[PDB]
Amino acid sequence: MVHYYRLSLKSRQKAPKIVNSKYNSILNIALKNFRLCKKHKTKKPVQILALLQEIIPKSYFGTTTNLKRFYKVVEKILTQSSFECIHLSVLHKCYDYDAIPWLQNVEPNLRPKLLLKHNLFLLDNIVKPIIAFYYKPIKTLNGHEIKFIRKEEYISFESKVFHKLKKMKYLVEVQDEVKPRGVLNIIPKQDNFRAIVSIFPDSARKPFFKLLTSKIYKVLEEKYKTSGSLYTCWSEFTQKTQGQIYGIKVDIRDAYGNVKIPVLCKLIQSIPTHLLDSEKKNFIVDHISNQFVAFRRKIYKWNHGLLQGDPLSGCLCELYMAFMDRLYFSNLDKDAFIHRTVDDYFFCSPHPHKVYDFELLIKGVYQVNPTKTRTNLPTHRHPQDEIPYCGKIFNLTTRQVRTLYKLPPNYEIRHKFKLWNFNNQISDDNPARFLQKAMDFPFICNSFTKFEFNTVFNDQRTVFANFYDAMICVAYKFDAAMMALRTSFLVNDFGFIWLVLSSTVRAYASRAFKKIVTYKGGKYRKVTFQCLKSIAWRAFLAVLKRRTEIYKGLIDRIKSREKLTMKFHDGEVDASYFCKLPEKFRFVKINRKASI
DNA sequence: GGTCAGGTCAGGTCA
Ligand SMILES: [Mg+2]
Ligand SMILES: [Mg+2]
Ligand SMILES: [Mg+2]
Repeated sequence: MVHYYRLSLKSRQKAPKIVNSKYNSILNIALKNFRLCKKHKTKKPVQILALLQEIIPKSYFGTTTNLKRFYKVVEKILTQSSFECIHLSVLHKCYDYDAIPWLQNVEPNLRPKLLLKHNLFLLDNIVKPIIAFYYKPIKTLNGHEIKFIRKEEYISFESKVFHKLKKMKYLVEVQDEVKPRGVLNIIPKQDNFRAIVSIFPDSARKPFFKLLTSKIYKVLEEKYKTSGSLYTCWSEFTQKTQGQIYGIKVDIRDAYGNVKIPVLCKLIQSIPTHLLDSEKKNFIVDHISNQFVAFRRKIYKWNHGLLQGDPLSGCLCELYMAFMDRLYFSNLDKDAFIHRTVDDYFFCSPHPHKVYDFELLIKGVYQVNPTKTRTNLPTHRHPQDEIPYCGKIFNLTTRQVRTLYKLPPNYEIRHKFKLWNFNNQISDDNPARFLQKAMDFPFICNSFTKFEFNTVFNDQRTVFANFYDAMICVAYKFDAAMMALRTSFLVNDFGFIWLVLSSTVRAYASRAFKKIVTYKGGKYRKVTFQCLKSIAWRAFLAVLKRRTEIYKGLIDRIKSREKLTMKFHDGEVDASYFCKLPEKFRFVKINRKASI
C-alpha cells in the first residue's frame, strides 16, 4: 500500500552503534566508518558520493553495477526537489543478486526483501545523516528547488545577520521568560536575508486566527472598494489611451517591516464595534505589539514592523497599506492607470511628468528597491518598454502582455513540477496513472486565462506565442515525468505513452479555443483549432529534441504521422518562433548531476 | 437523471 520513499532529510534516523539480529553484520562495518567519518575535521570541501564510497564497503554491493544502482538513488537525494519521492521497489528491483556475497546463504526468494531493508537501513541511518551532517537544505522558493549550503557557511551568514538585527534594534533580548510564539529563521535571499518566524503549531487557536483573518478581510471589503481586476484596468486604460503609454513599476522594500505598529493599532481600534468587538480588537493589538521569537535557546522581542511568517501579518499589512493608499494615492489623474499587488506598484499615464511625479510621490512615502525599478521614461538611466509586474510582462508601446518566466540560467526545470504525492501514491506497476496525473490541466491553468488569450488588447501573434510558451512548459513537465517513469517506475513498455500524450494535446488546444473565443477582440482575425494543435505538437517537438536518442522514435512518430500547419489567418506572425526553442528555455538544464 | 450550491482534494499563480 506504501510504495514511496521520500528523498527528504527529515526522514533520517539516528544510527545504532550495532545492528540488530534481523540485519546482517556487514552493516556494522559501514556504521563504524560512519562514526569515524564524523570525527574527520572536514574543513576542506567534500563530495558526499566520495565519502560514502569510503564508508560503505564495496563488499556490500559486490559488483560495480550494483553499487552504481544504489548511488543513483543517493544522487537523486543530493539533487532533490521538495516533495520528491522514488518507488521503494527501486531499492531492490533489477539488482544482480548473484554478486552480493552476504546474500548467497539465504534462499533466493527471500533476497529482494532483505536487500530492500538493508538498502533502506543504509539510506536512513548513514546516507541522509551524512548529508545533514555537512549541509543544510534551503528552499530557493523558485518552484520546488532545494539548494544545499555548507553548514559552516550558513551558520556564519546566520550569525552575521543576527548581530545586524541586534545592533539595529529589530531584535531585542527579552529576558522576562516570556513564551515565544515560534522560532526565528534567517534565510538567504540573494545579497540580503529574510527574517521570518515559523509558528509553533497552535491546534486549539488557529480556528480563532482564521476567524480574525476573515473579519479583517471583511473590513477591507467594506472600506476601500476593490482595486479592480488587473486585467480590466489594463484593458480599459489601453482602450482609453491612444498616445504613447508611459509607466513605472516600483518595489517597496520590507513592507512588513516598515509598518508603523502604532499607526496600525489605531486603525484596528477605529474598526466599528459591530464588525470587530473590543476584546478582539485588543487581542490583535497586543498580538502585533508583543512578537516574541526564539533564536538559539534565547527569547527575543521582534521590534521592527510585522513578523513575516505570522498568520495575521498578511491581512494586517494589507489593511495598513490600504490606508496608506488613500492617504497618498486617492487623488491621481483618472485618465491614468494604477495597480498595487502588495508591495509592488505599477502606474501608467500618457503624460511623462505624471509618471515622474508618481515616482517621487512613492519615494517620499516609502523606501524602495531602486535596482528593482523598471520604467520606459526616456530620460531614466535604463529605460525599457517591457515592465514585469505581477507575473506578467507588459509592453507599454505595443500594449501586448506575455507571461513572465522565472528560469535563471542553469536552473533545473524539473524543480517547477511536483510529480510525487505522498498522500496518494501510485504503484510501480501503474505508470499510466502517474503520467496522466502529471498531465492534469490544473497545473498550467494560470497561463490559460483571458489575460493571455484575449484579443482585446493582444495581437494574435502574442496570443499564439503565449500558448506556445505555456506548451513548452507542459512539454518540459512531460519530459521530467518521463525521466521519473524511466528511473523509478523502470518502465519498459512505452506504448501507453501516446494515448494521454495526444489526449492531453487535444484538450489543451480545446481549452485554449473556448478561452480565446470567449475573449474575442478587435485585433482577432481568425485562429484555427488545428493551428493550436499544430503549435502544441511543435512545442513538444522543440523540447523532446534536447534528448533526441531517447525520444527519436517519439519525435519521428508524431513528426511524420502527425500534422504541423502554421497557416494561421494572420500575416504578421513570424511563425519562425514556433519552429525553434525560445531563448528562455534554451538555457535551462534537464540533466541531474550532484555537486555537493 | 440534471442541476445547483456547498465541502474535500489536487498542482499551479501572486507578494
Ligand atoms: Mg490557510
Ligand atoms: Mg519585494
Ligand atoms: Mg495577502
